[PDB]
Amino acid sequence: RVRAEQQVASTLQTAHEQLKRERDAVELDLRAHVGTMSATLASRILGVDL
Amino acid sequence: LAEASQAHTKALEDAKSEAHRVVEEARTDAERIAEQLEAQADVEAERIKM
Repeated sequence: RVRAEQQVASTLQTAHEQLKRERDAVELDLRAHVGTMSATLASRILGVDL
Repeated sequence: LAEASQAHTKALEDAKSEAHRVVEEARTDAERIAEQLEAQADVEAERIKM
């Protein structure tokens, strides 16, 4: 039980940190589309392409 | 007296043999239990892994 515990705890820690690195490093690249999606949302809310 | 003297050792060897048989059966279902318990151990380990 403790063996199945220490291993899963260690890999959990190392995967949490790796996913943190994924998160911070992929956080801002998708903001290239936030402008155009805001634009299409405005177009939907107005009922015109503007 | 002669017949009681022979019956004593007769019952003695009979008890010896049957007791050896019983302790052999015990040493058998002992490792049976050991098998079952280590199986439960590994299945619990994999459960915690998942």
